[PDB]
Amino acid sequence: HMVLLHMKRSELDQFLFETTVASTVDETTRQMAEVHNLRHRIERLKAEGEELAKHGPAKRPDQQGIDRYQPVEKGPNYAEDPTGRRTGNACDPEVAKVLVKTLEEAVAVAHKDQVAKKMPLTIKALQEAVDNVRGAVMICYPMGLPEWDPVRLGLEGSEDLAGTSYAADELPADVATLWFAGKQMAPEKKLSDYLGRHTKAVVKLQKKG
Amino acid sequence: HMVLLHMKRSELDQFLFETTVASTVDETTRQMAEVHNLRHRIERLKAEGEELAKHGPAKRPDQQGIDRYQEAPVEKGPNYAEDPTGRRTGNACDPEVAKVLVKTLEEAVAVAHKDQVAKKMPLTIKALQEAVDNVRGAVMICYPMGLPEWDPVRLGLEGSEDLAGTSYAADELPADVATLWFAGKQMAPEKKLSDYLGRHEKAVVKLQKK
Amino acid sequence: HMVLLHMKRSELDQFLFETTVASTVDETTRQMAEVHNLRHRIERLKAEGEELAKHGPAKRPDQQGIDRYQEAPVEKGPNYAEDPTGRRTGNACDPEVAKVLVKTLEEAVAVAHKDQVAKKMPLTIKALQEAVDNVRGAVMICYPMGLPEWDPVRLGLEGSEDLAGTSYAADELPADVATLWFAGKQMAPEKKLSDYLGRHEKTKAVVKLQKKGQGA
Amino acid sequence: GHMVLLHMKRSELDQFLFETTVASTVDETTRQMAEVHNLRHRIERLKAEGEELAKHGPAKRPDQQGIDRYQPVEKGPNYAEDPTGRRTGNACDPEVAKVLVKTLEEAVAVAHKDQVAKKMPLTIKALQEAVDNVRGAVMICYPMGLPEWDPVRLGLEGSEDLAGTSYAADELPADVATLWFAGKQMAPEKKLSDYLGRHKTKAVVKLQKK
Repeated sequence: HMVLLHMKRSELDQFLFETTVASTVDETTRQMAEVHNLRHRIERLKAEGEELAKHGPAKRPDQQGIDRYQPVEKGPNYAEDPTGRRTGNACDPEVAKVLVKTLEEAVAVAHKDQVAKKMPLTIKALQEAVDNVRGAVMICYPMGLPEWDPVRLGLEGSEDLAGTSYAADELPADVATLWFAGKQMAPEKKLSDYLGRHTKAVVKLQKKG
Repeated sequence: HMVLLHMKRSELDQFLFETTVASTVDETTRQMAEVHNLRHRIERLKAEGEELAKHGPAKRPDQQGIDRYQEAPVEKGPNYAEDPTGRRTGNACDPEVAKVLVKTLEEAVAVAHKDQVAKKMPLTIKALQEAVDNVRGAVMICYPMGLPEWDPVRLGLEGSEDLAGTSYAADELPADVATLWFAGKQMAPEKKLSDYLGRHEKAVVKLQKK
Repeated sequence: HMVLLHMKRSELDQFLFETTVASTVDETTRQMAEVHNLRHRIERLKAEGEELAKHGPAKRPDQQGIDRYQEAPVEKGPNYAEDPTGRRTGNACDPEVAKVLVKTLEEAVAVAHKDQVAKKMPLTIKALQEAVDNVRGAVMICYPMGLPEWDPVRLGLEGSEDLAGTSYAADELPADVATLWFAGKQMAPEKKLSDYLGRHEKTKAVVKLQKKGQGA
Repeated sequence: GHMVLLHMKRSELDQFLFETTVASTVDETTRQMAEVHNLRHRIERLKAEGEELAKHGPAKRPDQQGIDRYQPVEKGPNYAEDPTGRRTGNACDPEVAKVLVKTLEEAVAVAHKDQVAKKMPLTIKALQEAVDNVRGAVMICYPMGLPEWDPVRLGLEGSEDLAGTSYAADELPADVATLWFAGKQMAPEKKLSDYLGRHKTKAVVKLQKK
């Protein structure tokens, strides 16, 4: 039948996942890595999405700097970014509360607290939460965001996490491995070959590097 | 539109409940009284079930007394453990199957605990009733003969306790006299929740009885 | 000990009910009367619920008439579908949520169905009442404003229908006039079921609900 | 999040409706629909075999088949000689058999092609629920259980061999299932919207094997 897997990397990096106990390690590793990467995308969307809500679109990374120490185009809802990373020309505050709400919902869908609530995560639920944030983003900035905006990159899965503290979080499908009781399950074998056809199992995602 | 109600009587006597803001006050009050009564059934079920797990079935209420000071010789089974309160016979199940009962009681308490409010988890009648059914199932594995009609665990499992004259009667809120209170005033049963909370706004409320 | 009672009025009007043989006839008769009346409420709820599903809320009974020739102006909503009988407004819920209502109505019929006897499944008051509660919930999902006071679906969910003067009055067995018969004789309400059926018999017992003032 | 109604049509007897979000990949839709398809055909096989089990009891071991007359046989209380010689004849009591017979009809009805005309989409969960109900009826009527080779037991467990049978073409393992629309194969990596639009839509499709 089915097995309930508990991917636990840390007390904040963990989720539950349900699948066929007859499925390959290879297929399970890829599905859970896609879930894992979606969770951490959602965490980053919330930090950047809230900055977008306060201060509008990102400046291009080579053009950062705090506005006062520079001619500036000030729109109706202008709010100077103290970090100099966004233009300051935020959306109207009434639609901004909608954007903040879809971000809070998305984080809740993927939060570690879901493990206590015995709720397994799926790729489709995480992708659906990301799609709602995209919809809110299009309401507040119907023009769309620039190509370099971390919010846009997060919604598209196109961020480059190289050189950040977040690179270790990312587990690309081609190097993701799955470990149980401190040993690597071989991708070719079936989950039953390690766990039997008979309750929850703690496992851990890792990357070859 | 949905409303999240926070029934708060005290820091341990509280829960969340979700319903349509268009529902009548009366039907919400009845539904929440049933949720409330199940919570207190489960708390009593936990204290009594743990006594059942350690000491076996209840003595009939008129025949209580500690086994050693009884003129008659107590018929001691394999897992006999003298109840120091003299309320149960002492003839408990095997201690390893007893862990099944103890565990289902702990789960029932968890389903209904005040801790679920912090976890933002609303309670439902079916979830609380289902936890009681699991305790029933554990009881039938630990005592396959069943319990006597007077055993508080059986009565709790059945909804047949008589709490009159006890400290537990103030906990019980029968559907026909339960009331619902908001911002320190009693909501009228005829009205809809919307008449007090808006069509699209959480609301702290309080169950009381007439 | 327990007894399995087989209430059989007809091949469509029949159900199983299980109780302690030490129970009085009177209390068993009332319990079975509530089961019986719920079964027939559910059958009526299904006919009216599907009409509610297709055509929205009931017109007030004094203002019925087919929409096309109403003279009074008809408010056509997104899901307007003229009721060919002129009994409902036509303003149905969205059809994709309508299938939720239709499904709980079919589920209700299945809980109370005659087929439950062949499956050796006894009905209980609480299971049938729960099926009614589910149709209520689907109803409030499809019509969040609620139904008017006169809508037969609403009257069915509330158990407040008036069957006087209708074809359904012979079906209804109010608890205070319900009687219970076994082997062609009326059981006395004061007696225990065991007084007629024994303290232990492996066979079920066929009985029949009737109302005061009938034979067999 | 828009929804699409899919109509899988392989023939006028092999067809069902299926609902999902049009943003879903072809691959996951192909996989979920293959499971619906295989469950549909399991239930049809369970009905033919379950009804033989209802009339004639458990299957003889496949190498030991033969009509009882052409042999000395142990005749039980409800013995009814299987004219095909495939089952022992020692069926349960015929009125308890009605539990099985009615449950099989319900399961067949859940999955029947007629549900397409009734605009009713099938789900994996409803079809597995019907199978579980057949499991329950089976064990009310044969509490001793069925032998390992009984096709009813194999149908309930999903462990049949359809290789070399009329049913082999019916089986669509998820790993080789393809999905076809307007006479062409949809690419698994793509989204359903890429073929059917992102805006409330119905599409006839077809499951096939590589």
